[PDB]
Amino acid sequence: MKRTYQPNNRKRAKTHGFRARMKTKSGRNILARRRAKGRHQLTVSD
Amino acid sequence: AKHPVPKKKTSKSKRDMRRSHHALTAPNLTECPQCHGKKLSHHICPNCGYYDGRQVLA
Amino acid sequence: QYRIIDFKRDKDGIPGRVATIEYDPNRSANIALINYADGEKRYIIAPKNLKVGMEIMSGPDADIKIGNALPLENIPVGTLVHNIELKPGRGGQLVRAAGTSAQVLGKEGKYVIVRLASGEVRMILGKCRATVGEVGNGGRTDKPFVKAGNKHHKMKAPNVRGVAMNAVDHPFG
RNA sequence: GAGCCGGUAGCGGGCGUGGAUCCCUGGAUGUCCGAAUGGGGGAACCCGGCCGGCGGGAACGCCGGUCACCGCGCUUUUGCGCGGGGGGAACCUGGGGAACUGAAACAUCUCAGUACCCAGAGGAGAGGAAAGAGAAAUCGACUCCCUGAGUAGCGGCGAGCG
RNA sequence: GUGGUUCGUGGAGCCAUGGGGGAAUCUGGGCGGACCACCGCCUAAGGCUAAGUACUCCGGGUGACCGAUAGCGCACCAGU
RNA sequence: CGAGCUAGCCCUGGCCAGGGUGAAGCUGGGGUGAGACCCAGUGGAGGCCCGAACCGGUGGGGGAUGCAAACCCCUCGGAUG
RNA sequence: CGAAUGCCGGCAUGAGUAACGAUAAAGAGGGUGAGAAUCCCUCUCGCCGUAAGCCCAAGGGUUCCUACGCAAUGGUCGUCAGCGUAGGGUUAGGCGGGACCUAAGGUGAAGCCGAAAGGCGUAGCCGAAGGGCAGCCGGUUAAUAUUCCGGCCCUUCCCGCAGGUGCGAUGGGGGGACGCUCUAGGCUAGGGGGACCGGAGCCAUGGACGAGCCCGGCCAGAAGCGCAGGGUGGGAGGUAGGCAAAUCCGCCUCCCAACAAGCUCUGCGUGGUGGGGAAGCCCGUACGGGUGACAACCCCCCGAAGCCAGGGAGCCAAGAAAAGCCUCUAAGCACAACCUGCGGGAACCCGUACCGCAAACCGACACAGGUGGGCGGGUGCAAGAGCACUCAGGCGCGCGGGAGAACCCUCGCCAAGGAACUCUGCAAGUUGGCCCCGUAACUUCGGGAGAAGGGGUGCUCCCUGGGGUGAUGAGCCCCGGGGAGCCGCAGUGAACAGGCUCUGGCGACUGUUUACCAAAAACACAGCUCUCUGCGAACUCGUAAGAGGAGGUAUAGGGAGCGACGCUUGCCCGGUGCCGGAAGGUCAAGGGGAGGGGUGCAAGCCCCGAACCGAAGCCCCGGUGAACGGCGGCCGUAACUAUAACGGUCCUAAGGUAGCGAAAUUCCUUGUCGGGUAAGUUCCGACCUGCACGAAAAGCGUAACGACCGGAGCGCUGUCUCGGCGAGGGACCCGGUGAAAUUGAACUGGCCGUGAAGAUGCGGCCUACCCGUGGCAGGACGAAAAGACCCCGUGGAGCUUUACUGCAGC
RNA sequence: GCGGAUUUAGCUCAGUUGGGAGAGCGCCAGACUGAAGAUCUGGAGGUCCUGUGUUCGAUCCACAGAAUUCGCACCA
Repeated sequence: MKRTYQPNNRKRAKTHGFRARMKTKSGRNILARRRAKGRHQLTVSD
Repeated sequence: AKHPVPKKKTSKSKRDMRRSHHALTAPNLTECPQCHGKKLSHHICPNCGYYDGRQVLA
Repeated sequence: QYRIIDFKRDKDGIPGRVATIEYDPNRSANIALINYADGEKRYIIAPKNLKVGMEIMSGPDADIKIGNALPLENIPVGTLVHNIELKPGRGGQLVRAAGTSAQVLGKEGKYVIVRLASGEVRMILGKCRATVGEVGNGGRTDKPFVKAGNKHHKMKAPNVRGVAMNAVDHPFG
């Protein structure tokens, strides 16, 4: 029933990810956003 | 698709009555044949083995 | 196979013998691999005729030897050309497939008259160039596309139409 | 100033009045990522030159150290030696810069130069000694409070703004 | 042809500019809101300038502030 | 903020058990110049036929606080494009 | 603070009724436990088996073993776990990723354009089970293994010396490289029969000890080597000289230009090992086997959908970028460079355990969903991963006993009739395999054909033919063949397998598409038509830059109504878009002077400024329809009766042409005739007063084709005259487990009436004991959802034109 | 039942001071012909729908009421 969640390492890591996030304005942005804003870790960390 | 699901709470009281008709009755039991103890009317037991025949153990 | 090759000779004197029939899959153009003096070759412009029998070229000089080229300068009035070079050497400037090509239908000053294949008439400039004769498109039209859609086969855009879509949709539609 | 091996109480073993635990400041280390900048890259991982000890190399041969991105001047020479950047809750200024909503509609308009996004300086930036003010021939940085005025007035002179 | 300004194109200026014209260096040149005469005012078209107001990550105090469904949502192996 | 939804477009591999039909082709035989063109043999093209993996999901049947937020059953189409 | 279908949190409801997650089944014996249907061994039996197989990977990620242990998870248990605690378990120069190569695509010093963040982007980098690349089989623990052991085969890099030679870039060359469909040659997989060899034992039973049952009779290897193809050609010179630099290779010429020699996979092999099952004396004789006979190790068979091989053939829509190899600079060797030998040395970074057509992967659960590759064992079947049964290996679905009622589910049965049920033959039956016999109207002659219509088959004996079988001589296979015969209701025995027919509508047709309703006459289309474009094109994104277009170039690219083909597309540009005209009117900014005006002592200094000139536009003149679009009215007449042959007109742009007509465009209508039927408002055929068809949004037709839709007939059958009976599933009783919405509350009758007007609880009256479970639906205006049909709020969002205003681009 | 417009000499049509009315076609006489027809000559002919009403007077102006033809008509 092809849900949507099938995790494709290659991909998930790929399409998102530290690096990626830095890569752009937005990315970095909300990146610090959280950083400070609440702790946590981050995408790829996951 | 709940066409009909109770319409009113059920009355504590009555509810319980419903339950009411329901009565527990301990198994009729009778004392042994000779393994002298009380037993399940009609049967050998971890007391007996008899009846008229030594079939059982312990 | 998914590639191009030539479209403008400009190192002349070099014998160009019509190598061979490599009728070609990429721009309605059959072409021949051309074999030049030095061994240096060129999958070159179809121009119908000039048989397998390698045999011509073109150049500074002339040799209205059908097929072959030169400026419109070195060019006979009443001649069918293609290799249609508009501005002073921008490769060929027209008639690809385009059987009927352009006609030196009169030329004046550093400007020469082209009956413009595509369907009109006007001029190019001086030493500009062109090669004449035929294209080589064999009617290169019709053909059936019977039970299936040759199109789709086309690999070439089953970019299918629409225009009546139940919509709001696309650019002048 | 005399107890301590942190929140774990426990075990097993120990340090100290020949000023211990700990309070302070000023120290060396400071793995790998993150401006990351030596190179690559799904960070935190995998790749390169010299010095480096010489290392087992038991009758056989290393890590460690180190080291170089790029925009910046310019002593240009062959360019050597400087500054940058990456942050930051909210504050500042400049770049850019909106609908709802009010006008009981809604095109002016108001919401506002508001929200937001941006670049950037700071610890505060803003700004800041006059082609000003105003007119009593009078005043003299720039800013910020009160006051001036909700006046002078802007305006489908309508909401409101001021 | 736009901006700021209280100015919503207006009797409507000052400064700032987009695009074309393209001055004068002290009897120069703007200015006082159309403009004109006289007066009054300033001297542009470069730069620096601590302090007087803002702000709260952090430290302190204090509260007719709170009491765990109220206080920051989180008083403690919570932005987990 | 999202094409590991999905529809698309690019690049690059994998895949279609069986079986049927039988054109262009060429081989030879056919009264005429040659030839048309016939016939026969060979031949093995088709988004071609029958049918499964594969792909799909009308038609009836079940389910309806379901195995499940679309499924199970009978049935049905494509099946070298 | 009842009180906001309130938020938070407890807590009761139905309710001990509903459910246990696929009707692929269980039962017995013993074992262990505190206690076991639910754990362990064991013997009956059922289910897979093309999978319920094992495997590669993806994903998850310690879930794995081993000793412990069960509180919750495990929809019952539970001494069992993929539960808990703890210990322990995954090693590679040659497996794989990298340490190499590049297209897409991303990055990207330089370069290009932005208001700033940015864009785009060379080359170089990144970027793959696409390229590339040096071994395999036995063994061996609780666990890992192509990595541990061992046997056997290698690889690169280094020092040396030996023999060797213009070595020496990567720049050059060739070079690695390719579609699809098909098919010759030859070879292990793999499978098959051997009574042929080895062994552990049987027969029981009527019988057979005998070509009898039964187990197997390989797997791996340096090279040497004959089955075997696999990829090239040789030398000289010229080299107007290129591939920017010269020998390469490219191009011309004269000579060997073969079944030649050259260089990369299969057999033999075999070195030599391993294994090898059945053992098997210690030893558990049993959670059986870990560990010793000894194995036999032979022949003929059949043969691949990818193995050689980059085949070979045919075809169009005509099949990727960087190692290695030769050619060479810079260069440096050139008694020390490359190639080649042998000997010593050296060889890393991350990866495995188990799951893994799945309770360990996505679905929030051990949810009959899905999820990419590898032969997929055999017997029967014309062939085949289809079918029925099984092999190896897997499983018994995680709740079990027990009755057998309605009534739902799934499934089998019928006599006689045999759609009439009904909207509808919906469904479900008929039919269903291969061979022969036969084959209709129509035809775009291919095909409608499987059409339709018959008859066939089972095993035995008898004689005859043939293709692989090294001649051919146990050995295999396609095949008849004809003859005689046997037995059953039955002889594709069961399992997998079309009902046809006639006819009409539309659309051609195969398609695609509305994920969880609708595959359709809808879009797609092969095809046709007007058509805009000359390239730095026309249009589409873009703030410039740019990319797109197209490395396309008018047989081309973009707009587009129709959508094979056949026949044919007619009448009107007066409005309109548009194509063209551009002389004339008009009109923005602009240019340009009369004038007026304020202040001015005066020069001067500021506006207003208009005759005249001045842009697209629009007006007007034309063209223009496969461009929007439009294509009349009633009075009369032969018509013994009716439009009409003709005729009177009034308005427009002309005022339906050819085919067709009650169609799905005809409400009056079941229009009237016809046929079909016992009757037919559906059909199908004609008429045609066509409420309101018409050629291009085609029109009339059209074979084939359609999960399309309607209209007929033979076949068949419980659809239907009602059916009735039966089989397996819940329901019901048992024990274990033990939700859920709606709900003020409640010990809640019928009546006739009544109230807001369709009343259990108001009135008068009549039955009426207290409780419950299996049931049947009627009422409790039942549940579910603060109507989506409505109207209302100077509510919202999509789209439309000659609505307003504007912005874009022209 | 609602709307718009129309009812004139036999037929199709025209007029907004309203002031006092034909256009073409039909019909009888005159020709032209041997004849008829087409064709020149003359003519004859109207409640401007029924009834009202405002009006000096209006069929051309108004109000009902006949027939005309046209539009209309949905929501579930």
